Amino acid sequence: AIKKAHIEKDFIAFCSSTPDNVSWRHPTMGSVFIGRLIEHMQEYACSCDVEEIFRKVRFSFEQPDGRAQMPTTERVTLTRCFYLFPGH
Amino acid sequence: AIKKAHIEKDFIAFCSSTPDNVSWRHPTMGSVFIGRLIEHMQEYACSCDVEEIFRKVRFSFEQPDGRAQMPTTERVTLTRCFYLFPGH
Amino acid sequence: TSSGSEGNVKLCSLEEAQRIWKQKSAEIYPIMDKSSRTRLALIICNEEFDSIPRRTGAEVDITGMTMLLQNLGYSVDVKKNLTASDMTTELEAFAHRPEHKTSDSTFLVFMSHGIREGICGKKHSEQVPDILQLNAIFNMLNTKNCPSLKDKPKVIIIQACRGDSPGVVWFKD
Amino acid sequence: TSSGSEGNVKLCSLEEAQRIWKQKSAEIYPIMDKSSRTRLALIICNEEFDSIPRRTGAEVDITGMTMLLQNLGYSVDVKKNLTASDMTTELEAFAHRPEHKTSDSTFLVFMSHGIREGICGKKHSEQVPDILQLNAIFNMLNTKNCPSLKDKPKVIIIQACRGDSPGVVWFKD
Ligand SMILES: *CC(=O)[C@H](CC(=O)O)NC(=O)[C@H](CCCCNC(=O)c1ccc(Nc2cnc3ccccc3n2)cc1)c1cccs1
Ligand SMILES: *CC(=O)[C@H](CC(=O)O)NC(=O)[C@H](CCCCNC(=O)c1ccc(Nc2cnc3ccccc3n2)cc1)c1cccs1
Repeated sequence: AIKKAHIEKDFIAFCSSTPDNVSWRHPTMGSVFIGRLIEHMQEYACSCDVEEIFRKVRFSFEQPDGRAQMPTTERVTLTRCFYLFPGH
Repeated sequence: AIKKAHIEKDFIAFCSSTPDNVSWRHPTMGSVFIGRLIEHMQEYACSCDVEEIFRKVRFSFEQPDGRAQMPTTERVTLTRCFYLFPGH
Repeated sequence: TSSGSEGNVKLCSLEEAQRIWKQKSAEIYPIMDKSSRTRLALIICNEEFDSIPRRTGAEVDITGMTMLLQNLGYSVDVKKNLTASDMTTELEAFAHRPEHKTSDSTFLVFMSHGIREGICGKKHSEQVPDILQLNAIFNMLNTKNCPSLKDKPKVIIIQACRGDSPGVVWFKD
Repeated sequence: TSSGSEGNVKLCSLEEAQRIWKQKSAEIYPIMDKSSRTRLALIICNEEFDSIPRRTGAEVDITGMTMLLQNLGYSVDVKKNLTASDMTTELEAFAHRPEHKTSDSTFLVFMSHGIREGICGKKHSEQVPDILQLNAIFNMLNTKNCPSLKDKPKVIIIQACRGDSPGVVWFKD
């Protein structure tokens, strides 16, 4: 038999800035959002779900410098916590 | 002196369905998303941050019936956990 | 008991409040003292429309949400049957409220008919669209247009369709 | 050690993995067995453009993200300097990959110039826009267009501007 499923579910998007706003990149160091995301994933994938990690990345941008940007979590339909369980 | 602040920060939006899609309402029982949100807030405000509560509401819609809808968390710039601390 | 100000909302005990304050570090939004804080919330609900069907049952949602936000410690403004222009004017007025200065957070609740582009005002029709975009709600409440809520959680809840589609696809088990 | 497959990514111990599986109930996404699962990830990065400045430093991002997703157990496809049409075609091809059936999740990474409307393809200019919308990425990966990833977390990461504004406002302390 056939069954109904939600057309859109279990998504999470993470953008480098808020709408209307710029995102920064260094010619040799790369994109700050990308570098920050990797560092947080390396540190927190073992203990935090991806949504919590994304919030932590956001928090690291909280104090604005000369290159302020605020990464934004978008269109979330995760019904559960997504743990990476690195090593497993 | 003057200081820079992020133009957009500490927001969370919670919509009743995914983009393109309908949201349901009963003539005497009200809107299912609204009713479900209240019930979860009443139950989980004491222990969970609002983002966790919104995920729980989403989870309650996971199994699709004849009136399937998937509430969506949108444009999140919460840098911290938002606990309501009801009673305080 | 449900006789108190928090009604049916389960209470957070002093032990639970300290447990949360310990499990997470400086990663929780600060809460203002209960005796002095002036929390505000706004509900806009459209039920009666010029050209689209009546939203029967909206009263249950208004009651439910109003009581809930009051239980959580917010003073609730309820506005009904507004055009998108009226909604904008009410949102701007809300952003200008002095109580936000002595508040730690806010809730915004929108309940209406909706399309892909946004939320329907009372005068909405296909011929003459009366729509408030979600983008506009954010803009009106951001740091530029609402400096009093800087660093403070702003929770937006929208009950509305976002299109005509049923939101489902078939699969065989 | 960083000599292993997980590199610089801190490992989750058996005790920690059971603690997480205990602290939260049936509210975690199921992980497939490591020996049989075929995790896939896609990185699209535009660095060389026809009309807009070169994205110097993109190689650092490509390297960083590729190694990270591999560390997390994903097979990483890297595609470079594509038009929006090419991105669409690559996304559709990715959605059709048989490995998703024996995968538990996916990561999609987009890195390019961007405007308010979306992500810039290699041929983008103001005269002739070459834009991929975020909405389109979701549509291409949803249950209708990618049934193999039904019930499975799909993580989309976008490094791009979303407009010209600095994202700041002034306040006096
Ligand atoms: C599309 C819209 O913009 C609008 C959104 C809104 O008004 O909030 N939706 C509609 O106008 C419209 C919804 C009316 C559909 C009729 N209702 C039902 O068929 C129906 C049947 C059964 C139930 N049952 C139920 C069970 N538990 C509940 C718990 C709490 C609250 C309510 C509960 N209801 C509900 C509704 C639509 C237009 C197209 C599709 S939906
Ligand atoms: C607007 C865009 O679409 C585009 C997005 C993209 O290419 O990813 N951005 C730009 O084209 C452009 C960014 C280039 C700005 C020049 N860079 C800097 O001024 C600059 C200066 C100093 C640093 N420092 C720094 C410190 N720590 C880092 C850690 C990790 C990675 C990088 C780090 N960089 C960085 C950059 C823009 C156009 C308008 C505004 S931004």
